[PDB]
Amino acid sequence: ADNLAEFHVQNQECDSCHTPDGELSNDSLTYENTQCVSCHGTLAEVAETTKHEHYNAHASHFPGEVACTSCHSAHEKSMVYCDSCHSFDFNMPYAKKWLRDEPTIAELAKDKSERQAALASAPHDTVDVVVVGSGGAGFSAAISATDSGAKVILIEKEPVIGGNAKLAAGGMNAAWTDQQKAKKITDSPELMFEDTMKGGQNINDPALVKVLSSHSKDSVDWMTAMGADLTDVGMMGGASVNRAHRPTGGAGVGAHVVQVLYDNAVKRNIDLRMNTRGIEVLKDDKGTVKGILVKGMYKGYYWVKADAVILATGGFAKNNERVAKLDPSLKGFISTNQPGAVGDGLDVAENAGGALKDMQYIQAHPTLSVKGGVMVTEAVRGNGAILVNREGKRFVNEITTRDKASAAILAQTGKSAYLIFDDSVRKSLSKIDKYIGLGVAPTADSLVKLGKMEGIDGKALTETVARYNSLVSSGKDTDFERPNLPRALNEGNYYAIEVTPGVHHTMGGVMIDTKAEVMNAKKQVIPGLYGAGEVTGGVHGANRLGGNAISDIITFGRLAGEEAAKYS
Ligand SMILES: Cc1cc2nc3c(=O)[nH]c(=O)nc-3n(C[C@H](O)[C@H](O)[C@H](O)COP(=O)(O)OP(=O)(O)OC[C@H]3O[C@@H](n4cnc5c(N)ncnc54)[C@H](O)[C@@H]3O)c2cc1C
Ligand code: HEM
Ligand code: HEM
Ligand code: HEM
Ligand code: HEM
Ligand SMILES: C/C(=C\C(=O)O)C(=O)O
Ligand code: NA
Repeated sequence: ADNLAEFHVQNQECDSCHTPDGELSNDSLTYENTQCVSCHGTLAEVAETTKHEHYNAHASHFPGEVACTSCHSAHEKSMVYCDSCHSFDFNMPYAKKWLRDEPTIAELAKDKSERQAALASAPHDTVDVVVVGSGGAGFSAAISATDSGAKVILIEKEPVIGGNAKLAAGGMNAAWTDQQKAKKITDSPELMFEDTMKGGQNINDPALVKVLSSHSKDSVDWMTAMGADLTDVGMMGGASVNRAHRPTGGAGVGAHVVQVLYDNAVKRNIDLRMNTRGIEVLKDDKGTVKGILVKGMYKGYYWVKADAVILATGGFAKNNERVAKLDPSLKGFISTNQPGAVGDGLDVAENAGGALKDMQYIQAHPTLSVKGGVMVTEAVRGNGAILVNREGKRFVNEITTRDKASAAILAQTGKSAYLIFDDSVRKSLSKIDKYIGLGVAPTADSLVKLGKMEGIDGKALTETVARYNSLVSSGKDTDFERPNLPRALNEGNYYAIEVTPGVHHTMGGVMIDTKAEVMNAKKQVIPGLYGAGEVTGGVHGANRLGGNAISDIITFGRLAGEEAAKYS
């Protein structure tokens, strides 16, 4: 057979997958996927049959309930979503090579016929608030608006939930939490504010940073109340004290937070629509929001009538063409991002009259795995790892800000460096076991052996770690002035991860005020239009602190949902 449906219909009728009339149920293909599961079992049951030692197409780190049609189309060959970041050895029936080529909002102007017919029709739904994007900000907004009495529709253009938020590793910043106090950490919102402003080169809007710092504990409390574990508190670059909250043992914050938010949305019966892209904010004759035109992948164009639209669409760091026009120094770099993070939400915001700000400030994460492409968390450094160059020497304060760390690594021989750590660091941060599983953390029982394996001078490496451990014992890094020296690298085996910078986060975006209301270039509010999360500008300035994005998206998402509900 040339496709999956052709395979099946050899022994099955059309209505084995389809409704009685043949019509597709909805853009989430809810009915159709229910039929796949009726025969094959749930994703977990299918996973039992597709185990490899270190990976499984049907058992990944993605949170939520991943629809079968995310990867298996019926009447055409289809792509394995995992191939957008990894190259695992897969043999999916009817596969084709991964290629993302999504039309821009501008290109969709060519559907003039189709869009006019939709806008001339009745609204498919009439609700209070539409939230665009199923990352942390969007789920938080949908939940908070729902708890404030609003009827919400939440849309996601991708086949899977969670955006980049589901990938978050190192943690969620907050002060001064019960969780911090339980670990004998002393902090304050004021200190978080000061670190954030300094870290951003004082470009940040201080009113927005005040919301970030002052709301941070409440946001940790809100997540915890919904069932999250934010009890482990680690150090990140550019922080005065440990304030990056994450699950017990140092697991990834993102997949966890997104799973909690998903479960909470499901509990509240929030109307979540996948494969549904927000295209155009609709305004009335006085310039207030009246709804949104969307494009369903399977069902086509339609509009939703609503008082408020919350754009929670994330950043543009995957779009290297757009990135390179704003910061040419990042041209041709790899990205940490999900394949959809291309800035179409900003285009929607600008078309609706929203102004952008701080667009030129784009963060490279200093440590992507050369071997695997993926982000290696800053928490590896925060929990004690060092960086060495090919000459086997330290060359930078490993917990400085990301601008400086990225520059330092790019200045080294080969434009890459190596994270070096031991089993004490490994045992302190369970996320590290994920890199070992990915195959990007080669190991040996001596640094001479590890050095030989990886092309690092083994004698120099050995002496470097001995020297570093001596600085840890004496309490002061006189070589690079690293201010936090949590562990000696002296237990068990040693590990190396080759790392280099990659495009990660876009600090600029739509201009909002402290109530998450979108403003035009004259700083006039667009009534009914809100923005929250990485789609916004002004929170992070010229350089975002590690841990501050998850803080942002929960705080501003929740605020936007409450404000939108009140407005409606
Ligand atoms: C690998 C990785 C690890 C990270 N780790 C951390 C960490 O530990 N701590 C931290 O603070 N930050 C971290 N960050 C940064 C942080 O996770 C991102 O800033 C965060 O994902 C922003 O959340 P968001 O809700 O604004 O957007 P996202 O989570 O990106 O979600 C936006 C969603 O909207 C969608 N969307 C876009 N346009 C449309 C449209 N037109 N219609 C419908 N849907 C649309 C998407 O496809 C996406 O699903 C990390 C980022 C990455 C990539
Ligand atoms: C049986 C011969 C059969 C028919 C007939 C049929 C029709 C059909 C159409 C016309 C569409 C497109 C509808 C639209 O509004 O665009 C469509 C799409 C999907 N189908 Fe189908 N289909 C038949 C068979 C089957 C079988 C056996 C399955 C499940 C294995 C199946 C499933 C799907 C799914 C999923 C879609 C969405 C698009 C896609 O994934 O290709 N169909 N079908
Ligand atoms: C729903 C859209 C759906 C999916 C997805 C799906 C997947 C799937 C694959 C990838 C195969 C292997 C095909 C190949 O080897 O080339 C496969 C095969 C079988 N399926 Fe299936 N399937 C979906 C829908 C359904 C439904 C609704 C049924 C039952 C009515 C069904 C059953 C089967 C059977 C039987 C096979 C052959 C292998 C087996 O498990 O016996 N599928 N399907
Ligand atoms: C949803 C629950 C779902 C079903 C059903 C399904 C079916 C399915 C079958 C039957 C196979 C063949 C297994 C076999 O050889 O016996 C198969 C294989 C792969 N699939 Fe699948 N699949 C479902 C979900 C998904 C999703 C969401 C993805 C992509 C993230 C995906 C992908 C794959 C891949 C890849 C394979 C090949 C696996 C391998 O190890 O080579 N499936 N699926
Ligand atoms: C697609 C559904 C998919 C699969 C399957 C998958 C697997 C996978 C494995 C096996 C690892 C190693 C650690 C583990 O066992 O969980 C791993 C690690 C990372 N992945 Fe992944 N991954 C899938 C999809 C994607 C996509 C599309 C991206 C990029 C947007 C991505 C990213 C990452 C990152 C980052 C890691 C590092 C470890 C971590 O952060 O937990 N994955 N993945
Ligand atoms: C903490 C972060 C990423 C990571 O884990 O290194 C981030 O805030 O982007
Ligand atoms: Na931004």
